[PDB]
Amino acid sequence: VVPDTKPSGPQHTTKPSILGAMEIGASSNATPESTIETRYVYNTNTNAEADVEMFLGRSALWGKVTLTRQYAKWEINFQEQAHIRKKFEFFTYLRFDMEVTIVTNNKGLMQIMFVPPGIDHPETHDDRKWDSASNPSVFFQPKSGFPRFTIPFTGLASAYYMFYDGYDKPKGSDNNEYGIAPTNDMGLLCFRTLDNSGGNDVKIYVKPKHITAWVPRPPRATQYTHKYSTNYHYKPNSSGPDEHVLKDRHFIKTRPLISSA
Amino acid sequence: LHLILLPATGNVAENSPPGTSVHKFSVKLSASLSPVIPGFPQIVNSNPLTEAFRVNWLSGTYFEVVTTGMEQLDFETGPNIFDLQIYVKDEVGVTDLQVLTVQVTDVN
Amino acid sequence: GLPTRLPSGSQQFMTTEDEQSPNILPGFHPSKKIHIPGMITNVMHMARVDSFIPINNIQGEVGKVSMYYITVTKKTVTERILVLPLEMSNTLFATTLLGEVLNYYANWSGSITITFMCVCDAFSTGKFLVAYTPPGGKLPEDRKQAMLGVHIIWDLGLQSSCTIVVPWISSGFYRRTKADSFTHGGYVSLWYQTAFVPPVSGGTGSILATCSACPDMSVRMLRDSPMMEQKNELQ
Amino acid sequence: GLPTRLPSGSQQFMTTEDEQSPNILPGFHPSKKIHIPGMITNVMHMARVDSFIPINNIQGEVGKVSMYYITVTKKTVTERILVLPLEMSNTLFATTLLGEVLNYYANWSGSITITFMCVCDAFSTGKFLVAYTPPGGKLPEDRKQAMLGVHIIWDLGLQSSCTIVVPWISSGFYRRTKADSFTHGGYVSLWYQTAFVPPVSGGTGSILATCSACPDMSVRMLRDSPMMEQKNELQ
Amino acid sequence: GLPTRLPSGSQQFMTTEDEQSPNILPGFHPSKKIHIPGMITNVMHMARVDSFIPINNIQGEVGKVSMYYITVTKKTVTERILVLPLEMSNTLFATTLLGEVLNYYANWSGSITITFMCVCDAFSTGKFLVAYTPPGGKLPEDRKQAMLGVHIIWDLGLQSSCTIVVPWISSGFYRRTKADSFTHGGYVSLWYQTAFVPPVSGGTGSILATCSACPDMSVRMLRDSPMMEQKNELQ
Amino acid sequence: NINYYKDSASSGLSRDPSKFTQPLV
Amino acid sequence: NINYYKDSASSGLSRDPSKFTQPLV
Amino acid sequence: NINYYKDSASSGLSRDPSKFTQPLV
Ligand SMILES: [Ca+2]
Ligand SMILES: [Ca+2]
Repeated sequence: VVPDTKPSGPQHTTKPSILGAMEIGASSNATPESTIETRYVYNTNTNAEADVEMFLGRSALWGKVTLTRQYAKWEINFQEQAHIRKKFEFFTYLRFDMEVTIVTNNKGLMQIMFVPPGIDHPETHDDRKWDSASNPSVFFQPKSGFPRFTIPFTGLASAYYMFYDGYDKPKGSDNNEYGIAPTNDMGLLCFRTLDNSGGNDVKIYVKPKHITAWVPRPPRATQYTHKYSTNYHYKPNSSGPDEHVLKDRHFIKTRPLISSA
Repeated sequence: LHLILLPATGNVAENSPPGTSVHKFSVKLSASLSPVIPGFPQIVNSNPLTEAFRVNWLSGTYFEVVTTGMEQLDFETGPNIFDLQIYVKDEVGVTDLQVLTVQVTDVN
Repeated sequence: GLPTRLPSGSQQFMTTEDEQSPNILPGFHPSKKIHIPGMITNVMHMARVDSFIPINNIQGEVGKVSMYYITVTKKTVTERILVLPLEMSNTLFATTLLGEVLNYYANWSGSITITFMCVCDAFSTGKFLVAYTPPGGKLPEDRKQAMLGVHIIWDLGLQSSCTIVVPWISSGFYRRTKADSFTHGGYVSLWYQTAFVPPVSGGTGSILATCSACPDMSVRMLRDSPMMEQKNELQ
Repeated sequence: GLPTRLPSGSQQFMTTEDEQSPNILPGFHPSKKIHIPGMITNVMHMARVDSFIPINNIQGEVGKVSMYYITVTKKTVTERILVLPLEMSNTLFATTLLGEVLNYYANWSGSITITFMCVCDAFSTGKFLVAYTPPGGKLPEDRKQAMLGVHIIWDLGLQSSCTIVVPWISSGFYRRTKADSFTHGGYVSLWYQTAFVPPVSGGTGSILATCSACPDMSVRMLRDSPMMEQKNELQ
Repeated sequence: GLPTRLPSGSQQFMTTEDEQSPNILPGFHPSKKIHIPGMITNVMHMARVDSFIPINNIQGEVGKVSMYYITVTKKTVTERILVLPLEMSNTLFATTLLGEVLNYYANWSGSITITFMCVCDAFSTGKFLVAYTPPGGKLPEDRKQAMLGVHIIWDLGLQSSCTIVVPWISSGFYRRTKADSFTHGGYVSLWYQTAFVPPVSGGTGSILATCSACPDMSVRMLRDSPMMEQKNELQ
Repeated sequence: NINYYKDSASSGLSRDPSKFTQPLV
Repeated sequence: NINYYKDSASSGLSRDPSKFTQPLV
Repeated sequence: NINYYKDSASSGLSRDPSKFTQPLV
């Protein structure tokens, strides 16, 4: 729980507990007992909805797909949806197991195949690579139940990179890849239907659990433009001859006059 | 009286022409609708000292700070940052002094 | 068999529920956990860090670094220099660390630290009155109306910063993040106490401000943030 | 009855899950288990056996036994004789026992043993430098650039074989089986240290190579193998 | 797995059942519980408070304050002044606190307190007979037929109020709220015992009445109330 | 009495007249 | 607190400020 | 660890290199 308010009477001190210095890079220790005369207040309030396990462990939508010809394909990434991407980019390194719930409006018999990295995924339904001996696969009927499975921490590191300031190739290379694109791939999920009846919309709701967040970062103050790319200059119109202008898409609102709000 | 958009920063190019624009501001008329005295808003002080920032009057209650070219902005020598203070004052008289920090860019 | 029943709320997929799930890839040994410096366990520890309030968000200065400071001068009469309305949905607070953490939560309860720093030369001095009008009170528009609230008076010399602890004064136990008239937080106003006297006649100072959370600050009801949009598809 | 709930992932058939199933044919007594020699409990014990690398896979020698050896001779200058890129998806390693075990797993972590044997007569001698360039380094193309890495120098006499332990040098904790540029394993290169001197002027030697796993080698993320295809139906 | 069975009444949503449900918003800390005066744990404690019977509900006085009292005078012969039929569905009782609590329940069992107060000047005196005819008996229409039941005789002076305890006299263990002929509760009738003698010839007094529950009163079979309607949609 | 969801709000239904009927001094 | 799948990853959700706000020497 | 079907075949998955890699005398 949060600390209680301590009582404080009138104080005439020579060491001020309210004159600090912003330049030292340390935040203030100032409580309300320094500035005013407080009373005792029993504070039973908690921040148990603000820890990383409760802040991030909520089952956000990570990706949408649409079955075109009884087939969908989604590579596992938190990068297509901006609301979970902002919450992950609060931090630099995140180590989490993830449970994956599939919400499909298809009626019939579906198959998910978690293709691990390094092999060819099935390029269609009725493909031969759906018949696999070792690729973990999930058969389910979407009526009477949603499927759910935990993918553990598959990292090649102690944590996932939310941000990477590096490249996968040395200096002389030409197809260099900035960012977190080469550092980790969580496989992909290949969807197919063995029936035909219902709809085509497949939603993938992924919940991070057993989370360990490692370096805090500023929350993003601009809308995302691409994925794996951290850009924020939105190029809105490609056709018309205002093409090379770039919107900013930030959230800082303006007030008409300071000292009047 | 209030000076709209002044606590602010303007930007002039280095070799700017006499008559260029360096900030556009306004004045809200204090809910009595008493207009500005026509010699005003002025520039009382500058931070190092400065001419060639003369406040002009655009169409309406909107004004503008304009280099008149009585002093040349030379960034390779000094000074490169000025803090002019703009002094609106109306007919009944309730003054408002507000600062325009003017920087000089480097044309190269 | 053993008589069971499936009451309402059994075959439902709630996103925020806590359930166990079958481990795909069994026998998977994760990579080992090393000591990485800086581990954060609670996002309130991000909210408790001093972060600069964009106190000059006017329509020219946004998009520039000069929206984080206001410019003060030597005046004769006392002027209201700056007003921060104590709202976590106001763009002054909601773009900081404290505000962008507290904008995820529908309620908040605690005290705010607001630290003002004056960047000027070593000869400029000044006294400022930083007043917090409690909720229910009008914005003061006079220093005699502002000194009746929670205020501090800070001198300028040998250290540029001073912290006003905006205390937790409220009727209810929690204050709403999106500010309304029922749970409004009040206002913080910066005044000239005696002046700002620089070593020249037209000299200036640049007052910044940072905000953070006190240790007794709490949040609840985690919600979406209004500080994030998505209008296009990220491809 | 007793209140139960069926959360998500209950009526799902995952292939890699571990569940109990009703025994069809109850009362069935299986035939007795006798001691058959050679029982294998872990496929890494298959991966730890020395198996010949097809070091001469060029477009004429594949499909023949002569793809398992290269031919060396007496040269004046030092030449790079053989390069094995340390990839478990390269056809040099992926067709061995170690590589066809490790191609079932998406990641691997450990050390490689590579043992070179020179088949020649009892009078041919020679010294070879077998260098392992660590990851991030270019393929050497000079012996002075190759001797700066993990190398061994082996003489030829009274025993034909010598083992270079390719050590586990990597940034991450696991290396990807399908080789990319982020987790590449480096290169193993065979050089002439002093020569290969046979008892005649045009004499030759035949260098083979075997690879295996060290005891500290681990694998994870069992996947399909790319070393198996099915294009027709087996009837 | 473990053999279970889902008997009838498992996948049903009964409104009045008692089940556990998954907490949406987990980690939510509610606001603290303070001591608010007057906490009510049982709606019978609302039913046990004296509340005025509208004893003059005739077609002119309803909608007015003058439906809560009747006017008495000096008469020669004894007249039946007031009849309250002991029904919790009668509009006399059903609009009180006791009756609007007991109209939520299909059965009730206990004793009624009925307290009559005469508002007049300090010189008006009078004696009244307040008789309770038990169930099965006709409404008396004579004081000699009314004094054979459960009655009290109250004088007027120095205190204006007097309570008749309508006792629990019934064949069954519970009486129906909507009154029928099988479980009717009987009648309460107010008579002149000797007169009402005011200090003038045409003087008057104003008799009110309140009703409440005795401590031994019980209710069961919670149902809808007939004292509430909804014909339009509340927007 | 088992709490199947490990929460206090997730439970079922939980379990003096004289503040009324005699609020005297 | 039962683990119904006999795995550590298969479980539910699991459970000092001064490294920030005062990172001094 | 319960056996829900009372059979040994009905259960789930159950649980030295030197016979290879050194089969010498
Ligand atoms: Ca120049
Ligand atoms: Ca220049």
